[PDB]
Amino acid sequence: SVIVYRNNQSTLTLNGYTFQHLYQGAALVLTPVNAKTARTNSINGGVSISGRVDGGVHTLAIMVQKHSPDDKFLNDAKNSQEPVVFDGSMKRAYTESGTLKKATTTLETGSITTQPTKTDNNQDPDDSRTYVIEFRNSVETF
Amino acid sequence: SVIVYRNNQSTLTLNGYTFQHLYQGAALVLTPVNAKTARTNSINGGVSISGRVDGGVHTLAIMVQKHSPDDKFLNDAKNSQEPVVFDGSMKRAYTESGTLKKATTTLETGSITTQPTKTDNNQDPDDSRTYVIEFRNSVETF
Amino acid sequence: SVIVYRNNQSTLTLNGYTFQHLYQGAALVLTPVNAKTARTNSINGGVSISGRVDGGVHTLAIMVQKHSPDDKFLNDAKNSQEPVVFDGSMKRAYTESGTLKKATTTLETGSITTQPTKTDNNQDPDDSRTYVIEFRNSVETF
Amino acid sequence: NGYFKVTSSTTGATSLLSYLGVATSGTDISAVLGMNSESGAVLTQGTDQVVLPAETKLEGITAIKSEVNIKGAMFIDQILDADIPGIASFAGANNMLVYEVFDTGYLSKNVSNPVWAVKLAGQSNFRCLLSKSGNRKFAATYMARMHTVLFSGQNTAITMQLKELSVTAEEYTDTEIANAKTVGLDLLTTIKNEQALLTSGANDFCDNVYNLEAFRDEIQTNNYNLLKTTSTKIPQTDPGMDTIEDDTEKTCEKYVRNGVFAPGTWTRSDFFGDRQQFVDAIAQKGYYVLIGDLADQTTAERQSRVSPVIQIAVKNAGAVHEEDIIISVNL
Amino acid sequence: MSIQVTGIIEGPLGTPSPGITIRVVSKISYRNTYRLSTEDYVTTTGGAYDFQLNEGFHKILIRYRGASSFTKLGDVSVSDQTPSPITLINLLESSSPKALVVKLQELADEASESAQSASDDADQVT
Amino acid sequence: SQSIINVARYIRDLLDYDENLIQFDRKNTQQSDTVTGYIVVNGSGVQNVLSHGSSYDGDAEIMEYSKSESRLITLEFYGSDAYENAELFSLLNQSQKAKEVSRGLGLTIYNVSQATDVKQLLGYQYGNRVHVDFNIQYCPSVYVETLRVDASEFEILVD
Amino acid sequence: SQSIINVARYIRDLLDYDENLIQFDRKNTQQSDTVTGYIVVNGSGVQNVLSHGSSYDGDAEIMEYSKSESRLITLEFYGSDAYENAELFSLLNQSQKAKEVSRGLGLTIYNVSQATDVKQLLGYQYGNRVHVDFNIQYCPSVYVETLRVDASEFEILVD
Repeated sequence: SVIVYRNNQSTLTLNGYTFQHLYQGAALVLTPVNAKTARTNSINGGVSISGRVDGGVHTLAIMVQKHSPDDKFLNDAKNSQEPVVFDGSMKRAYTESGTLKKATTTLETGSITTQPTKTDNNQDPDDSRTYVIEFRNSVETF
Repeated sequence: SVIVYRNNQSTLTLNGYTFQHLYQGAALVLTPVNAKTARTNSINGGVSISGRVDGGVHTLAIMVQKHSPDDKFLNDAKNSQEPVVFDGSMKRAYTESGTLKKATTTLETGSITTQPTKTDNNQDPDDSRTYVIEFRNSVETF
Repeated sequence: SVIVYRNNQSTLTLNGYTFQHLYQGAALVLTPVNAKTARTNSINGGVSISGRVDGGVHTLAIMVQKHSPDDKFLNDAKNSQEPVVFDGSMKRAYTESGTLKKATTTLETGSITTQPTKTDNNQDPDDSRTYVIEFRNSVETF
Repeated sequence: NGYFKVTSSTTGATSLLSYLGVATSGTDISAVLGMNSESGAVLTQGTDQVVLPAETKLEGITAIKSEVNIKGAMFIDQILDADIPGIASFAGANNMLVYEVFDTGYLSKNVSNPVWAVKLAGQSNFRCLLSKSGNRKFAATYMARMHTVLFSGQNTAITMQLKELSVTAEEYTDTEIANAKTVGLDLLTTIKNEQALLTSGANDFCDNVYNLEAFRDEIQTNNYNLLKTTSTKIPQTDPGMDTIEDDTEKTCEKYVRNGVFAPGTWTRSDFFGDRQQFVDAIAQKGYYVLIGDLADQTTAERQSRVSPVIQIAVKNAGAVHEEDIIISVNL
Repeated sequence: MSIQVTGIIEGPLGTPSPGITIRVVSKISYRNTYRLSTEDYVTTTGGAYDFQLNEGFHKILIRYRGASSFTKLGDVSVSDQTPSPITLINLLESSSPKALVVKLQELADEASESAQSASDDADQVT
Repeated sequence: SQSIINVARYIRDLLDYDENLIQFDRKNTQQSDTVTGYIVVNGSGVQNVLSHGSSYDGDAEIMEYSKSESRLITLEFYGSDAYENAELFSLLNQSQKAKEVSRGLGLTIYNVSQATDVKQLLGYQYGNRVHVDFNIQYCPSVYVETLRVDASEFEILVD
Repeated sequence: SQSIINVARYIRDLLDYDENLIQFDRKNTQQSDTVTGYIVVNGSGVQNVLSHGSSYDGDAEIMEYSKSESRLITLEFYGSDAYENAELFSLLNQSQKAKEVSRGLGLTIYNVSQATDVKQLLGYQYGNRVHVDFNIQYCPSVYVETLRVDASEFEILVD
């Protein structure tokens, strides 16, 4: 249908801190690690539907500037003595036809799960710190 | 945010010896071998956060000139009777907006873990000795 | 650092026989099959460094002319009743700044481990006999 | 306790004006002592004579919240009826609870009965309790039983139907049990020879009002400390407005993951934003936060440095209080 | 001192509309590059403008209320030497050149006043 | 904006080299006296962005829109001493002198990537001309007077 | 249709920039007085579709054929102040001002992708000209008076 967004990228904020230095070129990405329901399927038109406990478990890959307030926050999170839970939201504003709706996706208790692969070059500039915060519930609503 | 670095590449030094013949074209690279925290996730909004013991374990791939003081140091390290521990730091200087900050990453007890794949050609010049010193703690701070 | 080699390719000799028909285009290549030291890493800043027994085990891939004195030597080695041990050296001459140094790499008891994949074409000429002599100790010194 | 008290021997209309000054005849201690004129220091000059404040009213409770920020209040004495609407309005405005007891005399649906007046007025924060003895202590064990909740654990929102209390129950007959149920009072009575506290729904449920009140205060405080102590003041950037929306959304999460609100259909008709998203979020997330757009706010109040008016909508989690079941015998 | 530019909007600026609006964006070099500070001024009847102006780099825009967008009147560099009671059309003619770097060398006067302050601070000890 | 002029500054006082002998790029400027070894900071390479930061300040309350980016600026040396001013640059780029003089030039400086002695067809004659490549990375910024939020009044509702 | 004019609107009152100084594209329009820094919304880039929606309305019964698509519209700034009007745009594109003024312009706005100072061969002279790239995504629509179905009579059969 007809649709247009404000807010170029999904504005994002974890722990009441908003990410504002996002590496241009598809920084955020949400990946469902698992299915939403596994099934066992028996003879003659019979199946069994069971929503797994890993339903919303989503990994969020974030790309941030090599040394930025956003990378400072994520790094201080990474180096904490006790791994810091992450709660927050990814959301966009968008006007459906004329009506203004907001598409939000909560992000429950999550944590670091892959450190950035810290690469420094000389040929070419590279400021690409990619964290992956993988939560358990990522419910989009709209 | 606004940011500019002095020190083209992250100036690096292991065992009080500084690497100064770095193969141009992304010589250094830090890779996190493991996660920062594994979790088990149970029903109805419940997870368990546990930072692994392999948290900072980072492999550092170094590319150096085929026969250089840097490769001499790394090689003499490689051929020692007793494998030589590596301690040191990777760091960059950088001015945030006007203020001059230094981004440092310590490298604790580490060692050789993949010898360079010694390749010699005739078609084309190749002076590419890639060592991989993989430490256990690699804490970036800034 | 400043460096220049005599001896285009690493002049090589096994069993007192020198390889002189080297397929142009990166004939020799030394690959470390294993690490130099494996480690077990426990809590709270503790690791254990252990240099493996497979330290220097290096495979040397040689590319030689399809039917050459070098391939004759390697083949007669391959077809012996008793597999023939290989001992020798790979080394280069090179002048560091003005001083003339020699970079040598011994090759201890080794043997055939992958026969050449004998390919004969009609479209295109192919004289590419690639042997792989994999030794146990390959110590570079300089 | 780290404070240095200096008090003249004379009492009444004697002034210690000086903030320790400086003597030209030595090296001062005043500056390092921290009681200089420039240095912040309280200096309560001696009053003239003994003062006789007139007897205030129980409405003077305004002072207490003025200085302590309590949330559940009492009174040793019984609150006289004429003051009941006043203190009820105070409870509604100053965002706290006030537990009060009454004897059986106030058991009616009459307007003259103050408690029924509270019910019809919607003064839901003025909780009314029953004690034939007029046991004022019954308020204590009541106040001490409702407020035990942490608002951070998994499931902690408690009702008070049938909760152990610390005062002897009394004896009632059926008719005033029902009357108390239908006029908002609460009863501490005997069931199977046991302490049994029963709440009512005429006035809003104790669980409901207490949960809502803690919720509103917690939203206010999370929004406040997001905004003045976080040391990174949040803008009117649309990202920043989204931040301020997420703060309250996160608190609402804390509460649905608490036991106060649960997802479900929305019974009411009034709403905001649009029916579809409203009911969808409530049926799924149990809450819905929609913040006014920066556009809809005039420049006049933008320079006032106040965000748009956020609208949050919640649905209580149902609490079982009754169970009715019917059993037949197939032989 | 800070200047006060005034006049009657005439000529290429347009007809003296009694509602015309102007906008000055000042480029105040704040910390790293600069900060742009906007300010919109309106006009009294007869197309009359009268307003003070700080010193520095100002970009002036013109437009009419209810119009669709501004018109680039242009840049200007108000320095400590421009006349105070001047019209806007006249000032627009004294646009900013790239003498600013030579202007930076007015720090010689500041250096001198610092030197004199040091001298007339040092001497009194006797 | 200022980036190319900045790298021109850096090359100005890394080689201890003259003002009037560094011209910028594909502007209009006459190259008289071929032997007068010029240096030009060719910026024709596409500059590509990397990120768009957005910071905010509280007390002296304004905010800060930044844009990190990089461009493959090439350097063309001319003149009879082109080769030297190529090599002697292509090698001092990563010394003390450079890394110490590019203090406030809000502009990183990467290693020289490649060189070429591509000359120029000066009409039946060949004038010395050498290109050296190096990615340069910088980040322009602007500051905007927005304003913060001091509080937030609001109302709730429930079924 | 309206998309290019819309992005022209957005650039009109993001830079607080003039009507008559924004011309569209490869139309016919004379660029007199090179220093008068123009901006042109080059739409020559191929616009590619993404989806073809089809919605239907019940009471005021008509339906709604939509077509989401995107185009790499480039912006060419001219004039002596080309560089600034490039950078100052290339950096305010993602501020409050932009993201707040593009209210009803039924047109998303992505980040500026890359820039270039490719000038134009103005006949033995070089006039300042800078391109900045950014994908733009929008969705044209049309409404058609179809009509619903109120019932459906029908018959069945069996062996």
